[PDB]
Amino acid sequence: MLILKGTKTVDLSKDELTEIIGQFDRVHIDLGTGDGRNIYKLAINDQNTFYIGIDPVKENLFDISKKIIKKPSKGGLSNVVFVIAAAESLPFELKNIADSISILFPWGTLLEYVIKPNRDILSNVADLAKKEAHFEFVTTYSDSYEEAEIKKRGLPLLSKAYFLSEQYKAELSNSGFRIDDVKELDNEYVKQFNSLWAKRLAFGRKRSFFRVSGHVSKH
Amino acid sequence: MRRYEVNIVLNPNLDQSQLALEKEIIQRALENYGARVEKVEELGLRRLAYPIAKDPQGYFLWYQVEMPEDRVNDLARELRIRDNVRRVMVVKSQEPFLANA
Amino acid sequence: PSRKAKVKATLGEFDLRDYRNVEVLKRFLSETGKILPRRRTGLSAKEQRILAKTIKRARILGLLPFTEKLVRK
Amino acid sequence: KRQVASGRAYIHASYNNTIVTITDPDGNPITWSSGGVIGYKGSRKGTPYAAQLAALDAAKKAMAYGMQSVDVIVRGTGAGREQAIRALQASGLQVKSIVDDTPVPHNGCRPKKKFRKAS
Amino acid sequence: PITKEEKQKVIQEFARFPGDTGSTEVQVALLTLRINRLSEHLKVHKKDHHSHRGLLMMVGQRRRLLRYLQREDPERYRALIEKLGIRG
RNA sequence: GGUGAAAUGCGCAGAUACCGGGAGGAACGCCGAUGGCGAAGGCAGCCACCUGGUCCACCCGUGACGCUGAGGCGCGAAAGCGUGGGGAGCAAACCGGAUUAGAUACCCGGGUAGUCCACGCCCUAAACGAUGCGCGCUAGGUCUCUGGGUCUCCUGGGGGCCGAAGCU
Ligand SMILES: Nc1ncnc2c1ncn2[C@@H]1O[C@H](C[C@@H](N)CC[C@H](N)C(=O)O)[C@@H](O)[C@H]1O
Ligand SMILES: [Mg+2]
Ligand SMILES: [Mg+2]
Ligand SMILES: [Mg+2]
Ligand SMILES: [Mg+2]
Ligand SMILES: [Mg+2]
Ligand SMILES: [Mg+2]
Ligand SMILES: [Mg+2]
Ligand SMILES: [Mg+2]
Ligand SMILES: [Mg+2]
Ligand SMILES: [Mg+2]
Ligand SMILES: [Mg+2]
Ligand SMILES: [Mg+2]
Ligand SMILES: [Mg+2]
Ligand SMILES: [Mg+2]
Ligand SMILES: [Mg+2]
Ligand SMILES: [Mg+2]
Ligand SMILES: [Mg+2]
Repeated sequence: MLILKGTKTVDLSKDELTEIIGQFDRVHIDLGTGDGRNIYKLAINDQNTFYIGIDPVKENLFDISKKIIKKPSKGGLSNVVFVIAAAESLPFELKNIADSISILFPWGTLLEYVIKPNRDILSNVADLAKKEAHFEFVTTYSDSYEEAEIKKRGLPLLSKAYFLSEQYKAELSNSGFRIDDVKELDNEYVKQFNSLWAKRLAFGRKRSFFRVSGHVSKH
Repeated sequence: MRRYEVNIVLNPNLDQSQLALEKEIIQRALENYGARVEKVEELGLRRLAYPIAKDPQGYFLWYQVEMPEDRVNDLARELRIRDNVRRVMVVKSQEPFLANA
Repeated sequence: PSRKAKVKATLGEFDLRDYRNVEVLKRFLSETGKILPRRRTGLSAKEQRILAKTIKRARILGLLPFTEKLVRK
Repeated sequence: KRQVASGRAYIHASYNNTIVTITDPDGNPITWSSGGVIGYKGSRKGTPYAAQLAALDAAKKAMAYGMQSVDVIVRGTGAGREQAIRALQASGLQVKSIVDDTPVPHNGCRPKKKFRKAS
Repeated sequence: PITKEEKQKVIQEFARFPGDTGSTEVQVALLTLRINRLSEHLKVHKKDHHSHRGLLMMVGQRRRLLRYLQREDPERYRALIEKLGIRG
């Protein structure tokens, strides 16, 4: 397992991890974390949860990685770690560990895995979580102008109606996610989200956003 | 050695004795540091421009000495130790720069 | 205008270096402990520069003021 | 209710308000007034008129303790400081002297931004 | 500081002949004297960089006069060094 | 108190204004300049010690010992970093008040790092005269700082202004 220390990458064992998380009541995993800001803001407001951010592209996390290692008085934190990985090869050490997990605005291969969905990969995503952990996914094309993309990776158009369908629900069920809720959100709402892209998308043109949430049932 | 000018302002409320005692320690101190007393003046009491140690007056002592510069700083540390001593200014003697003449 | 009288002219031959002549030094002070400008001290760049040190030395010793209150207003 | 007669009057002008404090021959206040003490609440508090009213209020009230003669001491500059020094002279009290004793550092504390941009 | 005494003592102690005030030997001597005092002052006051430049220069002007000595009289040179005790 | 007006804020556990006493930190009014010093960065309370550079007069001593200087070494505003100390005022971030269509700003009330000291590190800048160093030669005028002189001006070093020839 790879974690980020400043701008340098270092190895982290399961035993070390267990010792770290032993000091916390909860573990939250943000998958495809991007720039790290969800985890940073969330972390500054909840010192009782341990935050893990996973992204395959390490340079993106540098600003926040450098920040968290500063002294506490200058913004340093002791409840955040960044994991370097892709959905297709998640560290075994993170199996069955998370009390809650989010994927916000995925793109490329990760987006394809959430929306088709790819059963094996999402199953592996569910594997990071303990039985009945909470999850939320927030996605938005809304389509048309962004396509291009529909022509490329195929993809959903994708209405709340699509996320409500028996087929998507059943596929999710096969992967271990029980849809509890589906919401359509507007630009104004998304500004709550504190993240690269949530901000960029939000202040940009009108778009439909969808938030799908629920619990991990596979276990 | 270098020629200096010691200034000392002490409490204006000392009695004939108390005063002469402080001067004792001074003269005593001077030798202890090499102060070769070239001369002295004693304007004594004077109405200060502003109060010093709440007291609006002061007693003055002026000594022009000659001594090892390497100790002039100590000489004054010593001179300031006294409680009745409320000012001590040592100055390198200087040719009197005249003016309007 | 500042053409009342140069403090220098209105006075004798003094030792600008003497820091105890409260009598004369006091002459170069404003209606406050402030040191007068050459415009009024009639001294020169060099003379005036020596005065300052003297007037300051005299202040520490307590002979000359640092600042006085203004009357009238 | 002591009967002083001779005393001091401190006029503290400022660009936001004026406040006069009357005192005995050695500093302890007898009575005090300001732009707020009387009507005025915000901006009005500063204005020379207020300064005037406050000056008067200060004297009148001090007339009670039997004040008569006073030495005025002006501190600061501001919205009508002279009016205060006038309302006194007229108030009834014989003003023995007016004196500016506004404090000024010999450069000590960095002032707040609002008062910097200088040197 | 270096008294006139302290000074002339060195000047006469190095002069090539009665009244010699500016022989390379002398100059070098006087500079070696100033240097040492400065090098001294500076063993303490490691912060007084301003004075240190002054030293860089003294040392400079000296090593440059000496350079001139070899070139000319290689004997007086070895002579001056040994005496003053320069190098190290 | 504060503002365009305000509000937050502080105050009857008595604030503000006033007098006296004490503690602590930081800066050093007037003089002060159109001024001075330094290679630059930069440097202004006073005192002593230690110490660098620099000008002038006499022309007394050496006798080309000179100039520049890749690399090196050293110095190098602020912010920033490490350890420890200090912390009055100020104040990124931050917490509030107001203004606004919104105010992540300007204005107002708070406020942490920092700003201070030591030791070490960083090495940047509109680090500017936006003008590399040395030397010689080419009208003057005017003000100025500092030294010498036969001292209503001449002569040497420095700081400004105007301008010959010329340059652009
Ligand atoms: N196959 C993948 N597995 C894991 N993460 C991926 C994969 N593909 C893309 N990502 C990440 O998904 C993120 C999508 C970005 N828009 C950032 C999303 C981030 N969660 C945010 O809300 O700001 C990027 O940081 C990609 O690096
Ligand atoms: Mg009551
Ligand atoms: Mg007090
Ligand atoms: Mg304290
Ligand atoms: Mg220069
Ligand atoms: Mg500068
Ligand atoms: Mg000759
Ligand atoms: Mg010859
Ligand atoms: Mg060179
Ligand atoms: Mg600094
Ligand atoms: Mg520090
Ligand atoms: Mg500290
Ligand atoms: Mg503020
Ligand atoms: Mg340092
Ligand atoms: Mg630096
Ligand atoms: Mg002359
Ligand atoms: Mg010139
Ligand atoms: Mg022409």
